[PDB]
Parts: sequence; C-alpha cells; structure tokens
Amino acid sequence: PHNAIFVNFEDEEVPKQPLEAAAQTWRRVCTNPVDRKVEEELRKLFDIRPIWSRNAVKANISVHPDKLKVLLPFIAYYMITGPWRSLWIRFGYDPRKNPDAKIYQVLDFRIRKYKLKDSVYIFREGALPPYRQMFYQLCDLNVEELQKIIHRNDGAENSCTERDGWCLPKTSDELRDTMSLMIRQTIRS
Repeated sequence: PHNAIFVNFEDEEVPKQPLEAAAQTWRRVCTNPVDRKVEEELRKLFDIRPIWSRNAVKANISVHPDKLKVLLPFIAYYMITGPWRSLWIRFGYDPRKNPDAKIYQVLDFRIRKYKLKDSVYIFREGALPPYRQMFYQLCDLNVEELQKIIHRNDGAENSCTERDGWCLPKTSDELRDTMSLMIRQTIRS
C-alpha cells in the first residue's frame, strides 16, 4: 500500500528492516532540509518510545501528512491484530517479548502548523475526549486510578494474550467503565 509491513499477533517474527520500496520512496520525497530534520525527529521519538499512535505522533511534530504517510513505513511497522493493533512499532521491537510494552497497549473507547492538541491522545480528570470513538494508549491515561488498574500486576505479567496482553484479564472493561464514570463526573461539574 504505502510500502508498509502488516504484522499479525500470530506472526512468529516481526520485521527488523523496512521495505526497499519504502526506502526509495522516502529518498524521492526527501527534498528539503526540513524533511531530514523531521526524519531525525521521528527517529529520536521512536527511540525514546518504541510504540506510537498516529494521532500521538501528530501531537508531537508538525509534519506534512503526505510526508508522514511515507516516513512512517520507513521507520516503523504496522500492527493489524493483537493488543497493540493500529499502532506503529519501531523496527526490531517485539511487544510480545517485553512486559514494559504493557504500558503501550491500545484501548478503544466509544462513548455511550501541523501539530495537534493533547486531548486527541491524552485523558485527564476534567477533560472530554474530542471524538466519539478514540484509540488511547495505556501510558497516556494521566489518572492515578487508571494507572493503578494498569500496574496492578506489575512484575508478574504472566503470559501475553490477545485479548489483554500483559494486563490482567478484563482490564479493558474496568478502565472503560472508570473513564465513563469520570466523564459523567466532569459533565456534572
């Protein structure tokens, strides 16, 4: 598609290098020095945080979308199934072999110049998700209770499953109910 590798949760190995088509496409698109600058910036940010969401990345650098859709498959690979679905992972990083990746797992919450804001990917007591269906990452839930629910099983993550990953079972529903309660609390205030 965009010269990206799509990894399933049941795939044995994860890619350790991009595709040569993606490398040549980036070589073609990289025209101004600002492109090299933003490439280095994205590389450093994926070095600090190995797993990223597109909206979270857009909230950290101001890049042109047509440049980002080419740069991302060159730096990271895309997850299709599993606890880290719809997330970009640095080449050579396997979340199914790192318990710390628990803090990078995804959570789908449905209600019932180029840089973006913080509310597009960060949850806080007193704010309101800007969209009807969001894909948060467990590290960006800046609440003490949600983080306690997340780290309840720290140091003894047992096995990595598809429904919950390194987290304890039925954790996602617990976080979802807590965020709904906090949303109603913020609405009342």
